[PDB]
Amino acid sequence: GSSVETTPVNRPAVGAAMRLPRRNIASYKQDGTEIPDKHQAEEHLPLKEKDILFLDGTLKEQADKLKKKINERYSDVRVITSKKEEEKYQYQFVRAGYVFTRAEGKDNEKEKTSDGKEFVNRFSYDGFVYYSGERPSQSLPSAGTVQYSGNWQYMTDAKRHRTGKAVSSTDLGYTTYYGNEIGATSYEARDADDREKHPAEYTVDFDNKTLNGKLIKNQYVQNKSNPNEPKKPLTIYDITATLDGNRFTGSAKVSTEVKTQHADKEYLFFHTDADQRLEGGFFGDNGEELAGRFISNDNSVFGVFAGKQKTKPALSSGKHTKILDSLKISKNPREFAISSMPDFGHPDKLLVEGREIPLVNKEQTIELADGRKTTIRTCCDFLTYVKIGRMQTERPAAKPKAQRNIDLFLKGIRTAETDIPKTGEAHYTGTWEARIGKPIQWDNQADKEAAKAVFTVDFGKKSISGTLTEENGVEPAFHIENGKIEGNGFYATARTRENGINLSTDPKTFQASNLRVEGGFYGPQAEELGGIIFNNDGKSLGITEGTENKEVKHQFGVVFGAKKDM
Amino acid sequence: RSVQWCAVSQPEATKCFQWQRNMRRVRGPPVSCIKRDSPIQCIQAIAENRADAVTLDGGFIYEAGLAPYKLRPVAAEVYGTERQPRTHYYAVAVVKKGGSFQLNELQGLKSCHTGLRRTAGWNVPIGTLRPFLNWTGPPEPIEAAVARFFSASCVPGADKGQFPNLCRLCAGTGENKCAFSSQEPYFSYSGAFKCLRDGAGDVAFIRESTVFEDLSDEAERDEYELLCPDNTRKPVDKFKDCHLARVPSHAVVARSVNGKEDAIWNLLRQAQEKFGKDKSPKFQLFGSPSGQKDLLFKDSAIGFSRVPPRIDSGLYLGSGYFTAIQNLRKSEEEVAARRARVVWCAVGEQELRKCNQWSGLSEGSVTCSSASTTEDCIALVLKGEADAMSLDGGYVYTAGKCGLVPVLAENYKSQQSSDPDPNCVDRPVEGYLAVAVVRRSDTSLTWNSVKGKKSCHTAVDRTAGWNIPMGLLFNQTGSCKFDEYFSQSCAPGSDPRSNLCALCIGDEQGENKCVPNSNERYYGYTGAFRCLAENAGDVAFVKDVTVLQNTDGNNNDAWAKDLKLADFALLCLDGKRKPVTEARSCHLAMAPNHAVVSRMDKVERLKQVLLHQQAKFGRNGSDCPDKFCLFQSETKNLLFNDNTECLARLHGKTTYEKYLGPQYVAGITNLKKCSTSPLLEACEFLRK
Ligand SMILES: [Fe+3]
Repeated sequence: GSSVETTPVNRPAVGAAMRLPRRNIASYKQDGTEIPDKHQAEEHLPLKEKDILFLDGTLKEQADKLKKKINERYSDVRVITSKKEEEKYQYQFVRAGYVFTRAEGKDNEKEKTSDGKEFVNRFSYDGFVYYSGERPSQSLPSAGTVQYSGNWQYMTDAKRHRTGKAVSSTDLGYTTYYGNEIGATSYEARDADDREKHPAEYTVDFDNKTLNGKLIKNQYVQNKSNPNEPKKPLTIYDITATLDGNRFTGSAKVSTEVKTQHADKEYLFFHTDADQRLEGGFFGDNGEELAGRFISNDNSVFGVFAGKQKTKPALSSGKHTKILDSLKISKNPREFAISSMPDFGHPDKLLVEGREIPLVNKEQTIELADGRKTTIRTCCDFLTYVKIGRMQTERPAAKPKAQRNIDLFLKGIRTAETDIPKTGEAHYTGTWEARIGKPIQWDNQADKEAAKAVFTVDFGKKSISGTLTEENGVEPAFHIENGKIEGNGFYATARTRENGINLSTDPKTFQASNLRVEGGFYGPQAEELGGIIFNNDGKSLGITEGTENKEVKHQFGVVFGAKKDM
Repeated sequence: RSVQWCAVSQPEATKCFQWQRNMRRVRGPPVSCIKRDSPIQCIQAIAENRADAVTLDGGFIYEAGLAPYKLRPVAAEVYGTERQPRTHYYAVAVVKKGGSFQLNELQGLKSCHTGLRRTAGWNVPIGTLRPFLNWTGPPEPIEAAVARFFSASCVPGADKGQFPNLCRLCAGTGENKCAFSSQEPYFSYSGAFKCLRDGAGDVAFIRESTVFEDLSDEAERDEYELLCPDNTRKPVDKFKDCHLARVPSHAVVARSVNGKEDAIWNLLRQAQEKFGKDKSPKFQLFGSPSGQKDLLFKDSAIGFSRVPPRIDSGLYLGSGYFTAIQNLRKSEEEVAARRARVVWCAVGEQELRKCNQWSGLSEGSVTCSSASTTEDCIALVLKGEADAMSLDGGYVYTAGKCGLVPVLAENYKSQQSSDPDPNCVDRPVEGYLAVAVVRRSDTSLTWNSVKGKKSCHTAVDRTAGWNIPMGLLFNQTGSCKFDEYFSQSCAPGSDPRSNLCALCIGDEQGENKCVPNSNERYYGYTGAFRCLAENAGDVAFVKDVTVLQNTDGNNNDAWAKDLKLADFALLCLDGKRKPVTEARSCHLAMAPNHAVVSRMDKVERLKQVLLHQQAKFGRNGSDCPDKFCLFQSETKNLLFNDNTECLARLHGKTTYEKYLGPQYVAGITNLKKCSTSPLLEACEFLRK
């Protein structure tokens, strides 16, 4: 499938880009000269919503893909990146930059008739403006307002006569031909302050889940001899957005100062708003950085931007509350360790290679870009704010005959810390999945018709406990005790009976001595439950994933999830 | 008796009196004259049957269309020449050639306006200058913000006592200073230009053609420039690129009912013939004596174009201009909320109720508008009062012929089901099968003798119910009289007195018979099938999945419970009959899926809302059935067909021709050559 709940405008992404438009400046039709009076073939080329590229991978990997696209079009042209401009921001999980080329020695894209007259002529310039993100935030600041600082890039459409009388692009504030034959780009801004052309400011209110921001252009300053000549900031866009999960959607509006003061220079490029056409997200484990994008109403501007951060009084009681859980435990298995799985906070959706794929009842196969094919089977219809299951990634290149390797995952959207009950006792029941390890292997499918996985917690007492049956009773099963739930999640200890039943051949017993259990509550008023059992250190979900407080290793994994009834 | 024309000024009465004498001289259609003090007084007089017609600017067509007046345009002024006629003109801002400012940097200057609430005079310029006005919003009048924006201006008709700044630039030689009359020299299109030519102001918001009619030759017109919305200055000739708005021509309005529409057009047609342009020596119908501007008609107008009866004030002005006038009395906050929300259009009260449940759960993204018939709902989105609705393929032709585009399609079960589909949104549509359903007892019923029986239809102009069956019967007879294909029928949307409605049963009280919405119990897919199930008709034209879903206990309604699928057969195009299950080989034609339509300016936002709402309330949604379901729920076949799994993307078929298909569109327009379709005749006028 694909992303079935969003348009290319409001689609969540770990990276998005737009390519430089190049209008057809030819003066000939496909047969004879241009009947329009000394006009060109394409005098106005707006941007396209269907031309928005969505990226995946690390920050470096996303940039290389854009560099590959340019290098695929031209043989050996030098590619210019924004790595020099991004140095002063020291981003750790985001980028708001550009990749482009000037196509030195490369002629224009041309298509001519048999007689010789050319009816297609596009400048051989090429480039991108993009934002990239790593580690979508699983926990956010608990409350208050947080100041963010950063930069932004943009790319406009191509219009032949902005002022109506064929002026130079330098007079309008851009490098020659930019805005006329190709789109105007932030990386060819000519009338900006070279010290910092496009600074950006943000103010995120985590109390009201709202975002405010300003996209600013530092205007040109005549004298560059004084290092501290005052800047001339000019607000171009005013940003408003509302938070949802670790992402936000909103609008971008051109400032009135641009409209009334710079009516003949800046208003020629920034003249239409992006109403409900702005989206973004927070990146880093604790929402340290943000990145986003927007495209205006008339597709005249595509902008990208990035930002970075500059007890019981309130919800701010530790400054970090877990927002969502998305982790995996990596036929023979793979490296038995946990790792955060990128996600936007949608339990029934899995983020794989930039696109969100929906999760169905069980046994669906999705194909990756490199050639490997992974088949997943997630849990059951009754769980809605938490999902569990497993997936195995296979590369089907070994041609036999008829008929990271196997991972167990946990996904869910947490409950607000000011939404967990503080009074009473509740009962949950669900299912659980488990895998043995490298020696004699034992898999346990999550069923909800063969696994009981009962739970009980007194919210007034915070003493969660439960058992996950396999055959009958809890004799061939685990027992979870010593609850002590903590804020958004909980941590417990795992014990089994005298042994575990796997199948006088060799009764395959399994023993467990007070293993570590961690998990959290998901959704509304603690509708559901979920967690994991693992042993490397005090390093799991639940508490804000800092992975500290130990220290031995093993190879075993079991993930559970349950819903309540009464 | 005769046509009573209304004059809003003392000199307009004199020319109208001249008009009355000349018509009697040539023994033409008579015209009498009634004198009033303002166009609004003329609008009120017409509503009182003390007058019949008046020429009106687009800004007062809107006023005439409001309650309780509700006057509709009947004849539009025609500008240009006979060989190049046009029924629209451009609102422009004319300035001196000395540059130095644009359309945004004009605060503190002096402006000349044709008049308060006029199209190019007031409504268009103030609307585009609103972001710079610092207006507090309604109910506080916007004239206060304007009177504070410009240093001084001449706005004829403005309240001189409350906003004297809006009248300081007029020269009326007494209390005729800020007059909405030709007694003010700066009054009309021509008058406001004089206010600029004299030098009183630095900008005149007038027609694009005032300079050509008031300046002798191409020597003085080069002293004046135009202000484009892109904040550039361009020569006068390029008004098509440097206009503030394209707006319809001024029009003659009359009463909606008993408005003497036939007589008014007959009078204007003959006056144009005799006293039009370059005609009888004295008394040209357009243009009149010293210092007078546009007496009863625009000067240098050439004639009239008749407006179809269906067109009201909202449709005539167009959605862009209609909402712009409305936005002038909505708060800046209200304007943004309207643009960001999806206004669904419901057909009937029952669909309105379901929408009202949806609106409260849409988190402010969906609101509701209601119309009595589907064509009315199309007109609502055409006027901007509505945004979207799901239409049968036949109605998609109408909406597409009116400029609306499909956005998402109602996806049904595929030709290979295999599951509840996760990628339903990206699954291409496959259409549905239209069938003819008969009771298996009637074994003499064949397709070769279907005519003359009793027929049940979903509604007129619908695909499976009307277009596919009647098109097949029309392709072999050539008869346009569809009321004679069958002896009696229930075809909702027809003439209630016709025999095409003789089989409908109305609501539970028996009223609202043949009405084309859920109130009529024989309406739609299931209503037509019920019309067959109760022996009202002999053959029902529905889709094949309807019979399956309303038999064998799949529907627990009394009329459908105890109905067995074995008691029904399908009329194939052989004369042979087959069971309902074999519809794949015994269907009439393939029918394109029902689709959601909207204006092009709303497609992207509509996609955002619908793709999110159906994730919550669609089939297999988070909040369905616990909170609400768009599709089959406690509600059946309202706003969406019950067989809908999801709203799916169109894969590029974003126009009614591309979506409906080349052959199906060609078939519909062949049938439409027989009919009138007041909505289609309205859109044919508008797209011209
Ligand atoms: Fe006008």
